[PDB]
Amino acid sequence: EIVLTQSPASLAVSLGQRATISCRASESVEYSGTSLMHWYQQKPGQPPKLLIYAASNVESGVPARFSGSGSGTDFSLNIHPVEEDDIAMYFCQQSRKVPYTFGGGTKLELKRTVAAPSVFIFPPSDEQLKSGTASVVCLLNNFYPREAKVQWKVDNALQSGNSQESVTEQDSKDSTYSLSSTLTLSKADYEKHKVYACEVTHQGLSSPVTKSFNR
Amino acid sequence: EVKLQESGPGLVRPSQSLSLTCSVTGYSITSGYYWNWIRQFPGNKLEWMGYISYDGRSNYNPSLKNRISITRDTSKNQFFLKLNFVTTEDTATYYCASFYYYTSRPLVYWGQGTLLTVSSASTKGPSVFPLAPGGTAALGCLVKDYFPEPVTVSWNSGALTSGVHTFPAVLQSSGLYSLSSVVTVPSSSLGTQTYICNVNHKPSNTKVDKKVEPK
Amino acid sequence: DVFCDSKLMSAAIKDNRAVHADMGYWIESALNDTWKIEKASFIEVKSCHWPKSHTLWSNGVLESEMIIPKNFAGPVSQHNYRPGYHTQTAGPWHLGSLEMDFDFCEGTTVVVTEDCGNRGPSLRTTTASGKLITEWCCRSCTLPPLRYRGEDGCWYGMEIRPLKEKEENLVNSLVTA
Repeated sequence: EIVLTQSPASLAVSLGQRATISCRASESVEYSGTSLMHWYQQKPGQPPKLLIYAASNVESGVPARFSGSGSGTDFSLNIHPVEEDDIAMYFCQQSRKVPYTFGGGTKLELKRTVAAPSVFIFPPSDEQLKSGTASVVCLLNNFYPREAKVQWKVDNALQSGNSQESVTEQDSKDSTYSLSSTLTLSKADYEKHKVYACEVTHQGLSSPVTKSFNR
Repeated sequence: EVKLQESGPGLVRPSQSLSLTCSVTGYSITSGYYWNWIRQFPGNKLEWMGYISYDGRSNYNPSLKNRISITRDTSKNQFFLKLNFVTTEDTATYYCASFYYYTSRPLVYWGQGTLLTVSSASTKGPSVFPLAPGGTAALGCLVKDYFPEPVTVSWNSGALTSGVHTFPAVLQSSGLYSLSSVVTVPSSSLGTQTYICNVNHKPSNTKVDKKVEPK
Repeated sequence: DVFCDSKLMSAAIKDNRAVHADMGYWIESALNDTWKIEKASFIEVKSCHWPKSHTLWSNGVLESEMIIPKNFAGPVSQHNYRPGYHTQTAGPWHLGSLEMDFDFCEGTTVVVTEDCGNRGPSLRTTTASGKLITEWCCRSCTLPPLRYRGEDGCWYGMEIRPLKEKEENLVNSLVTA
């Protein structure tokens, strides 16, 4: 299997600027002077759409701001000037050998200034505890960039494997993200401990922020 | 021109077989193109599964060799993907695609894609729990233990939209989905204004209003 | 200019059919209100000249009107004519092995309209990316359209062009003869 490595996994970009995505193959993709590598764009809820075929040929109907280059094992997609319609996922694909394979994908995201999150913690409701489970929620609101770390602490004991995260898409007006993390415990385990804390790590904070409550 | 359309069930039980149909319109499957199946996992990774040629010869990804079969019906201008078994790892969006054999073989045509969820869960309505708290305060509603997707959330029957973040649903170890929707609000209004979340889950006919008060 | 070897060559005409044949050639014409070429098979395309000894209706023939060009073993014959079509100098003869007839290529339409490009080198119905070109035109040709079929698919006569050729930068990905 020819393994395609795309870089970066996420690229922040300003409108009007130049964006370049890379895809590197584990072995040569060339065949009789043609590079068997293609580039696709994918919007949410849509199938991928062919942008570049044979790694420098712009498909008919594709805007002239897209271009492709490279040969051998190294290839590049180029978008200039970047427009709002280009905020999307991008994939590379090789057709030199079966099984055909795709790159891991590159998310073209709109750039903005660093924004620290506002952190809120929510204890489980009395209704849910009556039902017999306990959910603690920590909310990270309106932050940028995407990278953020949430660490749950129960009586200062670090939690592992019992939390789940969900992130919104980039907001249409301020380009920030919001994140939900849910800590799942049994009602009994919840009622046997006192201090529940959510520690948030983000580039926009000069120091990690903890939000906690006592049961 | 050429159009592809996938069809099949959106839900299949673990360890049962899977049968998908791609209907091709505007071109006979007996010339020109190779007809491929490609799936996309929740984390956006794409995996090429296999193809059948315009002469009726199939070729499969080794990762699927012993469980996959791609057939065709030339009188109905369709081809078919069969998985002898599926597990919860096979939950993905399944696309049909084609490439012209006498090219560099890019995937020029794609179907709209069909979502396939592999689960043993039954249809189940959600439980809605409140997420309760100076400055601006955050509140929300936890929509827990429902199947299948999706749920819809609004606030004050749609009159409150600014600052609302409804997160993508997460799949719990129970096989049931859970998500949160949150909204940020002036703390001064925590006494004076009513804040109610409206949750709709149509497969279970669930219409629930939950008032979110601090306690 | 070499003449084609005539040992295996033949020509024959009967009630509604005429055939100029060779080892690798088979050129069939018919009468429907008019004698005109209808189908042609080429195992291998050659560069010799078809001898007039084995040619029907070889008088007063315009080289500009012989569908199969003279330089490609085209019989100098009014049986080698098709109304609305001139000599296929730049057909897909590089295919080596091909079938020529008068029918639509798979999934495409052809309309007669002067709102069309002029004739040029024959084009495949699929671009270099594999996308199918659905709508085609001809300025002054007759239907059904002149069609070639070969290993890499279907091609159209010189007169037949994409209806929307000026759109989407189609010309950059066209496959041509």
